Amino acid sequence: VAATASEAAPLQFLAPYSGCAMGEWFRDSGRHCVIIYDDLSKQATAYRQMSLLLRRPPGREAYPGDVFYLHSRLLERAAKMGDKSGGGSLTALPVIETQAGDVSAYIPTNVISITDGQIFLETELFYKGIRPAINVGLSVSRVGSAAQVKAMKQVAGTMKLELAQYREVAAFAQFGSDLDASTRQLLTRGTALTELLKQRQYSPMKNSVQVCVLYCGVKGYLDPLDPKEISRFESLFIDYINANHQDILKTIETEKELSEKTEAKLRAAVDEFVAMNEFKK
Amino acid sequence: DLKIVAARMKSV
Amino acid sequence: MLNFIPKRCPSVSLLFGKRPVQRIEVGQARHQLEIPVETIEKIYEGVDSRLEYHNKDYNAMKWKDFMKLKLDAYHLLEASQSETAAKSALSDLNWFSDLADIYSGQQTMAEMDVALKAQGEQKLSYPIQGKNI
Amino acid sequence: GFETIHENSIKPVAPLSENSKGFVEFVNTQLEITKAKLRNARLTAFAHAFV
Amino acid sequence: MGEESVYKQMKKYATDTKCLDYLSTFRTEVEDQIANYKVALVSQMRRQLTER
Amino acid sequence: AVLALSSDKGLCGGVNSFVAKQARIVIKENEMAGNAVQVYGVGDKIRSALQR
Amino acid sequence: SWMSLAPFVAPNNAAAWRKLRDGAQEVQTVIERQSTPGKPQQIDWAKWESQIAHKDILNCLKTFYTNQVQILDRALGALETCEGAEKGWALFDAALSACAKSVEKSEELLSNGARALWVSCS
Amino acid sequence: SVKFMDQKRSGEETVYFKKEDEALLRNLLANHPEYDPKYS
Repeated sequence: VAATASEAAPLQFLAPYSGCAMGEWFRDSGRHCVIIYDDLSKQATAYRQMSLLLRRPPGREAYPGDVFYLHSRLLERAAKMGDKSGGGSLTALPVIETQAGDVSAYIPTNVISITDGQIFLETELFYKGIRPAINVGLSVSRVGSAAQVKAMKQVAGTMKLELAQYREVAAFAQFGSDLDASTRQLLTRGTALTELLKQRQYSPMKNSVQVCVLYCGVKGYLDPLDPKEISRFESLFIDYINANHQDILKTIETEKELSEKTEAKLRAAVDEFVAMNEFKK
Repeated sequence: DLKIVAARMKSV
Repeated sequence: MLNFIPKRCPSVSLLFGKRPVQRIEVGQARHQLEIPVETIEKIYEGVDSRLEYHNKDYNAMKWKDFMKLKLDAYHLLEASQSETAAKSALSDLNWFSDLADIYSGQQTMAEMDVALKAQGEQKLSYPIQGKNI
Repeated sequence: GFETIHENSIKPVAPLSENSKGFVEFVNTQLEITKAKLRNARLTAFAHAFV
Repeated sequence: MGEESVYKQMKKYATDTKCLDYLSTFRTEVEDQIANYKVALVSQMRRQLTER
Repeated sequence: AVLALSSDKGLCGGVNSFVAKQARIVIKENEMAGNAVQVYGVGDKIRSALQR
Repeated sequence: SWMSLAPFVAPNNAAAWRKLRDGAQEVQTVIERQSTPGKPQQIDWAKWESQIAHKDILNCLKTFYTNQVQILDRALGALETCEGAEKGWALFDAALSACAKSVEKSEELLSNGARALWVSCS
Repeated sequence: SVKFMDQKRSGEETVYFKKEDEALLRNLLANHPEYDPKYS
């Protein structure tokens, strides 16, 4: 649904409601859907424009006061219906561009205050080498583990804990002090995970493959390895398990958990892989 | 902004 | 180890072959190990009865068999000490190629015993402009 | 919009070791003896639809 | 130390007898996986015809 | 054997910097002729300076 | 059970094994796929005879369809009840004999080790 | 400067008191055996 800049203000103002209208067919008809509003601030720009050319009086930042009732109408149409209304769903993934990282503004504040989570993105992390540049401290999801597979819960709890510790300690660590091994292990594992969570553009991965990779990263098959080598460790392991161990992936996709059998099989596969391959450490 | 400059002045 | 095999007479080793298994404690941790009595009885074919030591309660094996046994022990030990040791005690396996070849052969033979049946092709009915239309 | 099997989608065997040659050859020979036959039983039909 | 080393290395190689039992199944299985392969090929051809 | 004296706290200006500089000079001068060098130190700063 | 025969492979006998493995994987990816839904296609000509106005080539096309489906189900029920394969099953039996001989001598080795432990402990 | 100071402080305190907690965990059960489940 393209409401571009040459397209008039009312079309830019109507496009997200049109998208929600197209998605309510799925939501009501027992099907599922996802809707991505891109440049949700241009909607508010267009509403400001309309009200100011209709001589309506402004508020703060020259916006009207009905911006909350502009976004609430729109985002309250996303919903998960019951088993009597079909069982459908409409997920929402709004997008917002801040200026100088100022999230103390009006529109960012409203939309953060009316959403079930946040995914912050930073330029410091985008240029340091972390791509996607997601800050996992500020980023949250109130739903959380309930929207997560058990196989992914098992790994991601430990991952979040380790990354919290690493984020706490790394700033002090970077000053050239000399630390014990219990802390050097924290730094090593945090660097490994930070180098694991990087991804190329238009290169998404399945859930089972994410599970396997984060297993390799969490059980310590990347701590001694060099940080710069993980970008090829990842791809070689992906190719290996996609070629010779699709059955493990199918089992994870079906059962949606990690039994001890799959645990042992995955560990054996990783051991075979490290045997067959060689890296800088 | 203001909060940034005030916090910086306090810290310094 | 020594070349001192206990006599299996009951006056010396009470209850040798009353059951089909032997047991031993191994090492400082004294790990348990169970051994078949037939595997053990293989030794008493090499045992020499002229020689009897230690109150005439232990016989001696023949040196050939005893040293074969020692060499097997030594080989296992040095394999344990080395890192490039074989992961198995099997020799060069060379029958994976034949298995692959017969698998591909059966696959192809099925694929081309299908299309003998699935292409009887009695006749066809092609629509042709001017005649069939 | 008819769907006829493309015989050439079948693939013959790749030899690996010498001991298999006495099987592989009998396979590939019979495969040709089926491929040409099938070809004929195809094109005869294709002709006898058009007389 | 010698007893322990020999014991653990024999534990390492205790698994080497299961190679033979696995090989025996091969002839029993593939002569069933082929009869349950020709069927699927037939149905593949049917599906492709219908879709066309 | 090169005994390098240094501190354990920071904010000491560049005294440990100059110490480690002279030590690097001495080591690179004495390892050319073939004299095998060993390094003793006092303080964590010299360690952090010459580890890598 | 023969799928758990991996670790007894060597790098000289690796590619062959992988070939075999991928072959079987291909086969199973065929079979499960073409037996999971069963038969959801089952086209119904009552719809298309009405929705189409020509009804002159549609008839011959349907005739072709039912003429091919007859021979398909025929071949199916015919196969649903030699010598060309024994020439490889002999290779298989030779391989089995070699494997049994290798297992035999390895068991001899481990038996000698157990005998050594028994002698030492006694 | 703000996040800089805060994170440096947090890391230093964490390390220091991690060491101290390790030491106290070493020397606890001796000086307080009434908690030690070895005697229970």
